[PDB]
Amino acid sequence: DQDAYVADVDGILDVLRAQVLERKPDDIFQFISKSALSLQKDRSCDRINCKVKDEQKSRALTIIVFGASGDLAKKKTFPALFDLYCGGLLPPEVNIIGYARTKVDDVEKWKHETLMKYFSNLSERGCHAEDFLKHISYFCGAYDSVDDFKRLDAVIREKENAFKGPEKGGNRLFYLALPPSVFASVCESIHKGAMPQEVGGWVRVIIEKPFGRDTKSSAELSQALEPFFDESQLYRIDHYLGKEMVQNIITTRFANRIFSAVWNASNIACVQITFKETIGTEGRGGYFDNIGIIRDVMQNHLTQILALLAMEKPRSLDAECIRDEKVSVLKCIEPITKENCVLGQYTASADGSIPGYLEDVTVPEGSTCPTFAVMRLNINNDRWAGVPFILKAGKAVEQKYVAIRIQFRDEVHPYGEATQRNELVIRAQPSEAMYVKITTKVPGLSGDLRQTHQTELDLTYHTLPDAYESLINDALLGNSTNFVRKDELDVAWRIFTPLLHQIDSGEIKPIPYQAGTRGPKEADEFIANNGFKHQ
Amino acid sequence: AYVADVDGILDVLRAQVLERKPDDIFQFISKSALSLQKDRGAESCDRINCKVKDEQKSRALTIIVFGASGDLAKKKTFPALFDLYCGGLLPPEVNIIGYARTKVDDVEKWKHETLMKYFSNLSERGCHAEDFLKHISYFCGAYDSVDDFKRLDAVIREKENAFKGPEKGGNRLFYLALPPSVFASVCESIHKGAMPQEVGGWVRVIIEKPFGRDTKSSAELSQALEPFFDESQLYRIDHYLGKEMVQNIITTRFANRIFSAVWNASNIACVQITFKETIGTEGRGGYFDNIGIIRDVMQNHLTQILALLAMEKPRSLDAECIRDEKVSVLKCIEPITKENCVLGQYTASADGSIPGYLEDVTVPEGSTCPTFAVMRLNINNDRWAGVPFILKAGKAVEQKYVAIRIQFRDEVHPYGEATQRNELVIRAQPSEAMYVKITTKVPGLSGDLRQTHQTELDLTYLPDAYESLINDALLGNSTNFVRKDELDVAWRIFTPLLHQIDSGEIKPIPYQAGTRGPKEADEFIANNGFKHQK
Ligand SMILES: NC(=O)C1=CN([C@@H]2O[C@H](COP(=O)(O)OP(=O)(O)OC[C@H]3O[C@@H](n4cnc5c(N)ncnc54)[C@H](OP(=O)(O)O)[C@@H]3O)[C@@H](O)[C@H]2O)C=CC1
Ligand SMILES: O=P(O)(O)OC[C@H]1O[C@@H](O)[C@H](O)[C@@H](O)[C@@H]1O
Repeated sequence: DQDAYVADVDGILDVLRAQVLERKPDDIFQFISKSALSLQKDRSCDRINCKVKDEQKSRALTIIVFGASGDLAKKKTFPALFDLYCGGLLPPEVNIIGYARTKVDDVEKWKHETLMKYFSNLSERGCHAEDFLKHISYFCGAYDSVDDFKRLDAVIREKENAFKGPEKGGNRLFYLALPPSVFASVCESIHKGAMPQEVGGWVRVIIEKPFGRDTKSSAELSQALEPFFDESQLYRIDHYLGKEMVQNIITTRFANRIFSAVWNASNIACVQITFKETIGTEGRGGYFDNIGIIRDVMQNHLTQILALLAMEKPRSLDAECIRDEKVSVLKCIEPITKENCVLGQYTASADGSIPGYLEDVTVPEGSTCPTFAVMRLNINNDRWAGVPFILKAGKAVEQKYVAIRIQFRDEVHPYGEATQRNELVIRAQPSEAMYVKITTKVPGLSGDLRQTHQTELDLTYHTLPDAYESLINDALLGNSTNFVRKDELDVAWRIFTPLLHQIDSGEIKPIPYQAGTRGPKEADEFIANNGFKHQ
Repeated sequence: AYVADVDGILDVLRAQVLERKPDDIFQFISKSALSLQKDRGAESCDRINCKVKDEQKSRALTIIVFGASGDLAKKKTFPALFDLYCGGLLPPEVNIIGYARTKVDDVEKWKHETLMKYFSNLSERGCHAEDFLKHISYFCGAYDSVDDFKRLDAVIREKENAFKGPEKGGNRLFYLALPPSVFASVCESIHKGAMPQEVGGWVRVIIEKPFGRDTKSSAELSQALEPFFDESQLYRIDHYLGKEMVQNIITTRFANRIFSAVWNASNIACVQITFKETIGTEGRGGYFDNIGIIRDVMQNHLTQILALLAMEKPRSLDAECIRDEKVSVLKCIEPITKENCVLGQYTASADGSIPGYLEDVTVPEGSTCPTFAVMRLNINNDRWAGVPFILKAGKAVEQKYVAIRIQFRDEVHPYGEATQRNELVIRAQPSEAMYVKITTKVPGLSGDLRQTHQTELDLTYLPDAYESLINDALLGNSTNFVRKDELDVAWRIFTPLLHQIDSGEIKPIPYQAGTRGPKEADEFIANNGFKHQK
């Protein structure tokens, strides 16, 4: 026959084909030619050794991703899982199963084209993807069928008992890449049929960002999940808590005495946390019309950043005392009122390239949901009294940008106008950076030592995986330091719910602004009145 | 032979990598390379940059450099004046004349080979070198002859009378590039014969160190010059006060609340001011033997840096406000004791390349003179109580650099052994640099959270400092000149220790050249609040 050689030839054609779809229009005639030509010298080769702890290899692990046909598992969950295999963090005998109600004609065509198509670029690393796909299986069934979960458990129990390790049984990790409405039925089916083998093994369930839309809707949803799983088993991922630069916030603050001495109201004059984004709704205005920018990236993302910035020192580095301070600081904030808020809704841009938010057909006529929102929070405690906290977010803005911008009070004496406010910036995207801006005397001889200029002490990028998989590694370790807790969720909703009821009741209206600008100019007038000085 | 030039440029890149920023070396070599191109742009000697104030040109100006044939005026003073002319800072009609006892033949030949030979190595680029020499002149005479000053006054009066401006009279700046013992006679000759013309002008007198060798001998010297000139007219230069990084110490502290909030004993755990030099005495041992390193670079240079670091905030940037705070902070310092000192004296290197300090022919055998000295100072005020202040200076050591190294108190509880002390480093030589060291999470592993690594926040942004001090004296900005009350109080801090080392109560510890110093000195640094480690 022609043994073994077939696997190498098939391992080429699937690699280009995923790039052909991502390359998209136009004609693919040249795309096949030079990409394989680039691989000739790209062709590692040593199998990556397991960096995983010896304790994790003691007994079997199973990873079940519900909604494998869903948009999140395709573009994010599974591609993140492949990234962990390249790092060796997965045990060698790991078993992955994709669960979805959709019928699948043939799994082998499906994994080669529906899942690997979103994989991270594989010109230097594509050969390892073929070995990775052997671990993946697929399981068709309903999310509410206790019978199918009794059928799925029989499949997991075989590989759990086939494991080659001193310990027996199996740990299980479920990833609910599902709409929130489906979450309750799945955990019921897991509790009635998918619980770990009695001989041993733990269970943990990851759930996705949407937790209702107000303080009451989120509270009952967690109440629905209480009977089936406790807080230690639930892992409410936030997209940003796994980010490198924001995990540094707990270290940049407390590990350094210089920052801790000035992290108080006596020195800090203003704090702002912006989430700027140049994209519009991208034709999915109805998917965003029911949300709004406040609950999309402000109640969840910027609030988690504000919690890490304003939290009191944890008693230890244990995950819960860190999260305990994250909740205690959020309880000092009185709920936002409409006087402290400014909304915006992007219109057709002067370029003519971006249709206005109302120009999209999916958006209901007369919509007042905000595409832009700047607001001030007020922390009532001895550390942060009187200090503005300006949260800002918006789509279709002048530039893609998310960063912190603390601004310390300047001491006008002696220098007066020769000096200005110090500020510490912590940027996460487009690129990670941190720097402190200060005034220093100019090198030229000048005179009176008054010829000064602003100067920054840039961190010099002292030294990969996206936060979606970095949190996946934390759930595999059981750390849970970077996952939202339910008490942390209820207080974050309480800050915004009274304001969210007012915008839903029409008491305030968005301010129009055409796309590609900074936003409504009233928002800049609002930021100027809340402690933001600038050069 | 055509290929030889290329090899040298790459070697200077090697030194910067080990010196600082020893992380992600790939990108570091790139940015350091482009900066070297601007180190000399080979700018054409076309226009002259006349940035000097027009009001400085309003009246005739004259500069008198006594000892013009002397070693200091030959290699530094006159070359510095040429750089100020290349910078355009001198008035177009400026007159400078040299004073020395020796008679000279063919004076135009003398400056062309004895003085221009030591001009800055920009002379290949300095097209107007001989044009600058036309302002120079020579004068032979005694330093104590009031008659020679009365004829020197007639020469200056002629050049002052040739000035072409509405203002009358002439301004006069005397540079005493002379041993200090001559200073009492020169100022007496200036007073009785060389004072500025009555119609207008001003007089200013630059004097060089040593400013005595003890508190009383310094007070005798200042009182000897007291009748002839006031403090506003006297300018006691210190070589370091003109350097950019130390002038920035006042700006780094009080212009920024961040440093201002932590510049106190609540946050500062230790302070170190180090002066290291690979160079040995190198055959000139006799002149250093009666001085010693304590009064060579510590009582003057390092003490001036310590005053700028610990001084209370001036009420204003006026020059007198800064010196006033410099004296009050020094008054809180109790004089150094013999227990707070460890002396050293370098010997022949293990390779034998640099001869030992006693191998030099000039040094008397058995000398107790120190080539090395580490000391602790104790400031006693609400801001600096209990914080060690470690001064250090030494010749023929492992490395040539001078830097400040603050160490902030470690925050133990949040991370335990995962973190360490913060540091703020301010180096001036070999190259200017400032950076603050901090602990940050190391990117990579999602868990642990105790995994951290030290990192620096480097600052990111030619008239040499000797020229800047002369320009400060011409402009009347006395901010960078030690005052009389500032000087004698600095002597009182050191003299009781200086009387002990002269009396032999402590003697230098031998140490081989090219090492950090005596091993006893390092444990003394560890025993007085220093604790930086990997
Ligand atoms: N995806 C993205 O780009 C982003 C995601 N998010 C948020 O993360 C969350 C991820 O949700 P996501 O998976 O992307 O949304 P999807 O709507 O794409 O997923 C729906 C999945 O659940 C199944 N499902 C639900 N109800 C039914 C039903 N009656 N009948 C059959 N199938 C049903 C679907 O079919 P089947 O069961 O057959 O598989 C499908 O697989 C979202 O809430 C989103 O707000 C945030 C930022 C970006
Ligand atoms: O919120 P966004 O637009 O998805 O950006 C998230 C990503 O932004 C990138 O800059 C980071 O490298 C990733 O760690 C991060 O996941």
